Amino acid sequence: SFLLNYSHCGTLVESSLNKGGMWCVPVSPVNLAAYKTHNWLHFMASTTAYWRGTLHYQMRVTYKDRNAACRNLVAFYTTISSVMGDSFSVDITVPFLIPTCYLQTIRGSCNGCIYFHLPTKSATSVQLWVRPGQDFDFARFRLLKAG
Amino acid sequence: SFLLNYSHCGTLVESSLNKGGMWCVPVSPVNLAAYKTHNWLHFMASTTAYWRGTLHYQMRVTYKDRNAACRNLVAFYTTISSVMGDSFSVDITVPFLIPTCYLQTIRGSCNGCIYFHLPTKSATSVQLWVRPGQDFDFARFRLLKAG
Amino acid sequence: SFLLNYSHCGTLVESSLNKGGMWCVPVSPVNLAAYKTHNWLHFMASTTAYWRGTLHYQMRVTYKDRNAACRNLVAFYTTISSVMGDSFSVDITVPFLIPTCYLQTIRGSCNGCIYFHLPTKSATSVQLWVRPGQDFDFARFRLLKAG
Amino acid sequence: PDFTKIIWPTVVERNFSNPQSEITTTLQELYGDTFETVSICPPQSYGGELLKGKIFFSSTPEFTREDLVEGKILASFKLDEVLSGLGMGAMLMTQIMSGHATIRVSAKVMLSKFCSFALKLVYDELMQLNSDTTDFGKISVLPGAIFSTQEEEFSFDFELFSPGVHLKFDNNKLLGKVHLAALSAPNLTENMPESFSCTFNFSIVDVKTTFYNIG
Amino acid sequence: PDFTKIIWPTVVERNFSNPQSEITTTLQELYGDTFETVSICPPQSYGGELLKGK
Amino acid sequence: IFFSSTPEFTREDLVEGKILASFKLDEVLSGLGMGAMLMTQIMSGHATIRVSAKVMLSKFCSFALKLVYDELMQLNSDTTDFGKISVLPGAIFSTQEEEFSFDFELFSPGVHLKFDNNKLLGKVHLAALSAPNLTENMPESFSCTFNFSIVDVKTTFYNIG
Amino acid sequence: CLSIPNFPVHITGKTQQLHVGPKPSIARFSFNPFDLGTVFNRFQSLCAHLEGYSGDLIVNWLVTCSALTNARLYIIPVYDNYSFEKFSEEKLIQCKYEFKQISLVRKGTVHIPFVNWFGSYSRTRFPKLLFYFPNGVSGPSGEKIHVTVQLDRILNFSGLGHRLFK
Amino acid sequence: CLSIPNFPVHITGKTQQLHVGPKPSIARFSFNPFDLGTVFNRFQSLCAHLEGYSGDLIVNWLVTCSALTNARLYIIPVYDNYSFEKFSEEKLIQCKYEFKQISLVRKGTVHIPFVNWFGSYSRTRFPKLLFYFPNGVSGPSGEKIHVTVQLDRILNFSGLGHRLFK
Amino acid sequence: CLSIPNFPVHITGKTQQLHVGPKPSIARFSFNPFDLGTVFNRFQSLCAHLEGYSGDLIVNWLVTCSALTNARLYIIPVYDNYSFEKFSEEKLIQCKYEFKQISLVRKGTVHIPFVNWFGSYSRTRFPKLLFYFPNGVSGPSGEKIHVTVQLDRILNFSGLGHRLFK
Repeated sequence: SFLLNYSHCGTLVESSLNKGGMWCVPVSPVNLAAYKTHNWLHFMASTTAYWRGTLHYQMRVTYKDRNAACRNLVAFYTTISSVMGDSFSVDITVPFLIPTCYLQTIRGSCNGCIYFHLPTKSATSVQLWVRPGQDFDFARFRLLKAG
Repeated sequence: SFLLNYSHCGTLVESSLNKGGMWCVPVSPVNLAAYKTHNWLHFMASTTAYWRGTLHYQMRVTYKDRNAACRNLVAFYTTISSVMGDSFSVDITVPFLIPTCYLQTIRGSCNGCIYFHLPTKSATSVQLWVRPGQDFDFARFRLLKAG
Repeated sequence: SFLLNYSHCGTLVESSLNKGGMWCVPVSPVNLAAYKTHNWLHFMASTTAYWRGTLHYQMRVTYKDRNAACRNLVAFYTTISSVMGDSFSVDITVPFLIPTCYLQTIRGSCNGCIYFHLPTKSATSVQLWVRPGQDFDFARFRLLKAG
Repeated sequence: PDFTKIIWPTVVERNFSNPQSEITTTLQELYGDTFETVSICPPQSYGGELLKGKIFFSSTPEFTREDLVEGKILASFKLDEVLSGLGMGAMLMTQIMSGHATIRVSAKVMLSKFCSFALKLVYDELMQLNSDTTDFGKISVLPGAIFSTQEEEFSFDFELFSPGVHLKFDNNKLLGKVHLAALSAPNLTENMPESFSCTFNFSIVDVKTTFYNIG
Repeated sequence: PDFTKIIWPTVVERNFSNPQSEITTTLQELYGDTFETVSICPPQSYGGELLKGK
Repeated sequence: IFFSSTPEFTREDLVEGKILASFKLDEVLSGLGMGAMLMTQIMSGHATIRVSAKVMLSKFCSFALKLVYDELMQLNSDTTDFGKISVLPGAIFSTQEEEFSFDFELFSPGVHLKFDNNKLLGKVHLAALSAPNLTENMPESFSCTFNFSIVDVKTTFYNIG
Repeated sequence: CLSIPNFPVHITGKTQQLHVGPKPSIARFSFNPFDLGTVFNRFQSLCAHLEGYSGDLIVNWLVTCSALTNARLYIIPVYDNYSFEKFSEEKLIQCKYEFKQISLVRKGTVHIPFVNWFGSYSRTRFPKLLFYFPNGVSGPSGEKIHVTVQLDRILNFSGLGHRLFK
Repeated sequence: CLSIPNFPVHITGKTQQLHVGPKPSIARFSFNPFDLGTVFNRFQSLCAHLEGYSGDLIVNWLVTCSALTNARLYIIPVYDNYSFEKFSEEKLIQCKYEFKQISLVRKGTVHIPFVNWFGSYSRTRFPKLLFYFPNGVSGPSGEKIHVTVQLDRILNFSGLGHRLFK
Repeated sequence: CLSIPNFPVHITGKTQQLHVGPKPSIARFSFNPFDLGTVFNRFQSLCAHLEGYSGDLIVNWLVTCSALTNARLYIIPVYDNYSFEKFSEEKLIQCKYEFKQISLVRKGTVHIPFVNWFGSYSRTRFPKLLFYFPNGVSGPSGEKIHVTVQLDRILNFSGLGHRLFK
């Protein structure tokens, strides 16, 4: 929990952007979207076997113009409940809600899933940033290639 | 740390303004962009040999109209992590994250670098203001011409 | 310091309004712009010989439409440092920064000067309101005509 | 010792430590270092601190019967003249170039037992009333007091105000203006004297000298 | 004494201190200053305070 | 102290007997300083007055000077006599290592001394007894300080406007 | 509400003449610092924005006459803005008012405690001080006595309100 | 306002010549650290944005002459920016000023307490130290004595204001 | 800065050969956990984002030789990233370094206190441990002794900075 600020987790590809909207993201320090290590949180998750802790997600949206920000963004969570942000971002803190002690990172599962209601028209980009919280823990070692 | 408010560090030239965007700024009390003393912080840095302390940067953007403020501004830092502001400004506090005691001001290096994601269209001006923090220090003397 | 709220100091004339922008205002309880008593602060300043204390200024801007509020307003001070507001107003508190005890009101000088960066296009009105602070003082008497 | 050394921001740099100085080629009694403190000392045999409590100025002007309308200024005194006159009290005061002075002023009119009128003794501090003023709008509001000129002799103290911490006296023509103002016509007007005589005594209540004149 | 003198904002200015007044041309018993306080006194032999209870 | 002057005299005036500096006591007591103006207010009374002289010299030159009190004003400043200098009340002193002072009482024929309009209060002089020590490649002028002090004053009548 | 323990104002009222004669005379002095003249007094320079104030008044009063002039003086407060043309001396002696002979006591200070039904003084609510000479004034052949008062200060000042600066 | 107990500045003034002669001589040293030269001194590097400061000055003064040179020296403060062409030695001895013979004492340290009518020093308000030789200087045949001062430090420093960086 | 009292890393350095011979030999072991290889070590998995760290190193050192092999061993720290090709044994005995005979003591633990001029270790600033055999190694006819070290742990760990994830 020594990473400075929000590190970049994932950018939504510029094809599924304006097409309707729903965006499933697993609550995990791993880049599970790739079933490659992207930033420091992904690096710490790939070099460990187990993890528990709170994750602070934040979705940042960019529109063509200010008029396209027709509503404030919402974010749903499950293991349907939602949180409402402002018209240009939405924060969501996800505590460890699995009744176990640790969850495996990679080859040795998710703390839930966030569902971001994507914009429907005249949006430019949708990015997701993640903060490792404060009561975080990576309790093992695991070999990761340096190539 | 007795300067009243944010002093003007740098205005982005009106040619690299709308052309895409990225804006690298070294975290230093010196006007390192010029490799001339501009304000009081630059003056104190040029008349000293060494410096350490926190710097509070703030980027102010001006658009053609309010519609052009299509997103809220972000600011990245390194020695990639970012902070998110509002649609017309972004603050970023940079503590002394070099593990040394002091850094040289001029001829006797940077505390990192900020990367400001510039607007991409219909912007008018981008200025950067700096505040010398509170735990600041300039621990030497250095001769500076008065011409 | 018993005046209820912000009292009206000065309206910008509707000729120098859209023409570029810069607006110099002396930090004084006197209507020094007229080199006539306008409100209660001006009245107390004209019926006294000396003054010291903090002044809370606030500039209120009115545009043709909301789109014309293309940036947030800034206010500079000197005896260049600035403060940044929102897109429709800007507050600036000016403490007594002259190293004397009192300043003369009228015929028996300014605590500095504010420089308001005026809008550049499609603005309707620019007004300036002043609040006499809390540690204020008018330490003399002075005759003022009641005509 | 590592980067977690706490830094105390001080303005004293160690690029110049204790500057020792030692006598080499001669005797000390022939080469001495003096350490003094240049403070301001008022002189011994004179200086405004002798006038403290005592009179330093006195005038006796006059005013006619026809000037006893309501509001008319009868006598005036510029404090920059009262403090720079030709008497011995003033010449001891013009030597003080800057400092503080609280000044007492007293007025006294000589009358019969027949006539008696009231007078206001005002301290116009910003010198906003020339001697040719019959306003009474200005007289009624100026700091001062009313007194009867037949059975009484009225005095009051006032402090000279400075915008700064001390008050520069040298070339200062803005020290105030004392006036004697008429509030009403005399008691009896027939077969009466056509002029009066008023005595003014300016005293020093307190004086401090923060700088003294030396030639 | 410098600009860091703390200022206590008071409404009493020292442009008019203790106004002394002294009798000159006559005797005091012929010229007296009275200090009174004009308060309201109900009369002695009547006034609603006699009807109190009645 | 109530009076102080700093007159000058040239090298060529350092012959034997020449008067270098003069001071009329009726002028020293009626000058323009604050010490004098407090003294011109005394119209009659007694005054014993101290006078001190001091010449600034190098370590090369050194000459002797007499400081005389001509009480009846019998020596104008253009006197090179030395017959009069040698006998007047006063003392000799060396002007390089020393600073010489003495007291004198103002004499009145009556019991007190009328000061008002009294141009006969005395005359103090500084007289040269000899040529300088060295005369070649030397300053062409000197500077002497005179400090008149009050040893004692009594006022038997004071001036009132 | 702002509170001022001592508030000096040094406002002097208009000096009022009285010709000698046997007719009963009254000199009225209203004490309304909100009343404006040619110049703004110390009260208005600092507390004219107020709607109404409260506090005890101190008034220096002065009667200038000859040395051969006799009169009895009744200094009478008038609160709640009542108008009295004539006074009943029976009523004044029943209220234990004491008259003073101006040939013996012709200078004084009057403390006026705060008394108003509404709860404060204002532009329209103010105390009055009436100098009532029941036997007139007996003076030497054409004398006029002059009665002059000065509102010295206000003790235990309290004020409320915020008027519009007209 | 920022407060600095001890603030070393090590600013040396211009060394001033004095030819030998009998004429009364004065060497003026203004102590105005806001005064700019070719290089910015330690005072300006940290407190040039200020409008005015306050504090006691410590000055090292030095008179370089021969061993056969005589003079009396009066070190005189001048506050509130007054100009003195001539001094009255009567006035100096009445104020108990003590002169020093430069053949015996020609080095020293002068403490200058804060004295200004306005309340602070500034670009226009500064103290002056006048080295007054009443009898001139008596030296060996063409000597020039040199008077040199150095503003050592500022004790009990306090400063206010915020100027514009021109 | 994050602080870790005990931080185990179990990083083993490359084992270094030494042929037997009379020539003076040196085996250099840099201790730079920021140095990357095929796999990220325990140090990098948790503190690779840092710009620099601080703390005492604990190193397990091991010399594998025969039972008939003689050598004198000087374990020498090298801070501030200096390069020594040859050592002056006079200088080592003057600094009270003690050599160990590998036929009697060929296993050990070296505590390396934090010593760096800059204030921290980094990618470019790291300590070195030099195993200096002044008389070479005397072994049985073609022996090679192997020197192997393992960075065991870091005591009193402290780290600052935030690098970019490349």
